Amino acid sequence: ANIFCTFDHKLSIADVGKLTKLVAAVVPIPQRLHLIKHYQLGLHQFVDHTRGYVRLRGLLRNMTLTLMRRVEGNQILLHVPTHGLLYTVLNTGPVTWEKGDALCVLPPLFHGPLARENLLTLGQWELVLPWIVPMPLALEINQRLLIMGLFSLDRSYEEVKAAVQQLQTITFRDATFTIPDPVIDQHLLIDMKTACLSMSMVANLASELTMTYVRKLALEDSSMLLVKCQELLMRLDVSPDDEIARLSALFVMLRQLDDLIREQVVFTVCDVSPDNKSATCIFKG
Amino acid sequence: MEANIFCTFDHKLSIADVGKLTKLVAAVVPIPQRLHLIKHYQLGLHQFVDHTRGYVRLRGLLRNMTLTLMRRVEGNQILLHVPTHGLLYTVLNTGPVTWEKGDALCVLPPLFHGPLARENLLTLGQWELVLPWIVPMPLALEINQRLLIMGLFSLDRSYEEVKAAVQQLQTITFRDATFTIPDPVIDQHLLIDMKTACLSMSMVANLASELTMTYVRKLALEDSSMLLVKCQELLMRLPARPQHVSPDDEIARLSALFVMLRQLDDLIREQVVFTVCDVSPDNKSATCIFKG
Amino acid sequence: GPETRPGIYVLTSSIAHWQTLVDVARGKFARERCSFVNRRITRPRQIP
Amino acid sequence: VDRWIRHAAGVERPQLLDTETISMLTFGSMSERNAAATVHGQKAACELI
Amino acid sequence: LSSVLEEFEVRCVAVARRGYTYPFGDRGKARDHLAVLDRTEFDTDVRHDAEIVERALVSAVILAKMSVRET
Amino acid sequence: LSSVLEEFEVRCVAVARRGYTYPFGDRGKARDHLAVLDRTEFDTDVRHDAEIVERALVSAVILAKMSVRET
Amino acid sequence: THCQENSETVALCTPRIVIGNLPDGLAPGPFHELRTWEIMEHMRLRPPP
Repeated sequence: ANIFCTFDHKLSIADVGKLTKLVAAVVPIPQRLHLIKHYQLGLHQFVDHTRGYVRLRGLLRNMTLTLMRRVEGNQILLHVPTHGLLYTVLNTGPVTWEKGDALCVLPPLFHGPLARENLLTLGQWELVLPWIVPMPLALEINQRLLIMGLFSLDRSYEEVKAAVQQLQTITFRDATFTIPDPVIDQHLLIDMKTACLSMSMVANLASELTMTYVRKLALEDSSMLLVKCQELLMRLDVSPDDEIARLSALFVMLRQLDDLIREQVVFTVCDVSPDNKSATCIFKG
Repeated sequence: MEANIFCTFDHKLSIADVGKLTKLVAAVVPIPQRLHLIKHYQLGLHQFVDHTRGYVRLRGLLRNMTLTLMRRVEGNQILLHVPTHGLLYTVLNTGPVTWEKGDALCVLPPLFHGPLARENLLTLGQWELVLPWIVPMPLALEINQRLLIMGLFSLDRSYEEVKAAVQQLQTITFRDATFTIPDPVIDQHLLIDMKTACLSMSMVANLASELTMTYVRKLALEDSSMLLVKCQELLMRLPARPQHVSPDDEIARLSALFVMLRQLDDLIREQVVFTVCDVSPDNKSATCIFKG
Repeated sequence: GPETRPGIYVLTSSIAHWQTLVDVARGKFARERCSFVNRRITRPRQIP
Repeated sequence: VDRWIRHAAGVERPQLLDTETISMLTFGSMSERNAAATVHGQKAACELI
Repeated sequence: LSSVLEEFEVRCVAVARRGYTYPFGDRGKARDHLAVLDRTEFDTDVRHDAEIVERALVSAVILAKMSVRET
Repeated sequence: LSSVLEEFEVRCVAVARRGYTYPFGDRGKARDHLAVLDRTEFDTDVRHDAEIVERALVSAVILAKMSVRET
Repeated sequence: THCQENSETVALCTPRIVIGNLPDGLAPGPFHELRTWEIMEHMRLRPPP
């Protein structure tokens, strides 16, 4: 089993000399196929000048990852890893690695070239390789971005602008990052506008409805660990069809946000090549 | 561990009795024991048959059963194969639901479609072969949302009020297909799920940031949209907003809340088993990366 | 106590379903599930 | 009155058991604690009006 | 007792909502009295009023000493 | 300073809560004056109070023009 | 329309009320007389002698 690509565009030797440096890469493929166009390669087919982040990962979640192997005349010899076997995956480069790190895929967010970014353009077309990042950096950058979708609604406060100035600088082993602002041109992204409502809606409905369901379980007794919780539910203080539809309006907002939460690992770091030019990893997913 | 399972029959096969099983080749078959030579009495979900007529209890007892793909009808034996983690094998459709490329699949207990094809496809002196459905993930979890909203809805209502929402709740619709769902109503397992559910709803209500819970009201005057008009009706019961708080606290106030967002949604969540790739044109067979 | 002293539990079990393994964990760690509420009753600062 | 019944019968509830222990009852599980010394072997009885 | 007690639960709610805001040396000296502070009700008989308001004196009055660390 | 310092912030909060309710042609320029409208507070210093007030006058007076849409 | 307050060119929206609000070239008057003949026909009514 090997997956092939074809370049209908002519390949200048200067571009294939950068392409040979990609002995391996975590190239997404939307649909597994015996043969596929280069237009299907990368996240560039999903590129949007509007939605930005979140939609890039909600479409990336279904992508079939595949490593690069070898290159021939106007064609790529991609090879799909088997689960559990070791593979010499290339890094996307933002973060230096050390032994034992977890890894997971994230949408690209360039801040100039990354440590491993030889640009390759074939007439308007461009290849945006997905991030391979340690898991704690992914959960933290997701928290910073959802927090950016909260505070961006009211930019004007100097304490808030200093707040965004403080949270913008994530750090790691000799890292010096600066978080991109999703909310370009003042107006909120539609993805930030939806992801924030996905949590804030439950933040209101759970606060209003939590009493009625703990109520019937309060008179019942067992370990009675639940009965005490309502005393702190009271600290921050009637229709039938409204009670019906409202719960259906609850989980529909809760559920798509779970993709923003859970993030299955795809690789794990072991031995590290010098200057982090490559790293062996155990494929997963 | 074992790479394969075998079985033994009592009542003898005929032409149709072996042909219906050859029709089921390369299809999901749960087992509960994983012995090298399981008896047919232990085969299938029929061993969990319940005169009380439950459903969620069949699902929780189904949660621990091992899945094993069918293959090769040598005759007078099932010859099951044990799936390997991380690879792929072809899988026939069983549940009356259309499939699409790349969707997640999960195991769910069967329920009658309505017209009821009632094709047992196998029977003996009483024993039958009830194969659990393989269904797309959003359909697999939305029925859990129906059973859970059915549990919270049951409290403190008249029987006409108890069944008023049920006319919409038990008649789920998906991809033109429609399904009526018999329900346990109260089977303890729904209640213990309700206890961790409301316990999650309490902390999700309580871990929310003072600005995060207010964010809809901060957006309410900011914008005007019909989804926000639908947003607006739920929150209100019958304009000012505040802003404070140091920036650092949000990295904590949000972080632990993510665990509750899992713990609340975990009960409607189900473990994935299949990921379709090469859909068959005839809408029958479907190879799937990853297994149980 | 004010100074947490976390426990460590290696354990073997025939269970292979995480959705049920958390359920059997629900009623066994009743003091611990009570403890997660027991920090909110005293110290809103520092997230449990 | 139910507490007076459990007391007069001598069979006090073990804190209604664990909730998961109740969850295993639908599949069937032992409820009796094993007796200590048992020189006489397995016991059995039944009752009818 | 109508108009008088109607504001009694209101002031008791004010003692509670103000009371959660203030940290103490430990909640174990307060959590029981704080629980009785919000579990207060009013039995239908007037004779049970002696059991009502006096329990609030067992609770909220000590909380004022806990604000001052009185012995 | 009693009633003057007291009711000034109350009317200022009333102009704010009434002010967010009305949509404008852009949230850009208005949001800064809406921020200064809430951030104002009475410092203990006496001579700074005019800057506490006149800076709020830079806000709501422009908002009064935005109530009529002027220049 | 772009109604002009002082130093302004503010947008304005005035909903149509009558069906005859539509400009000619969208609802020309011969079309109104023709629809009026349809009303005199379908509604069963005649002028007095």
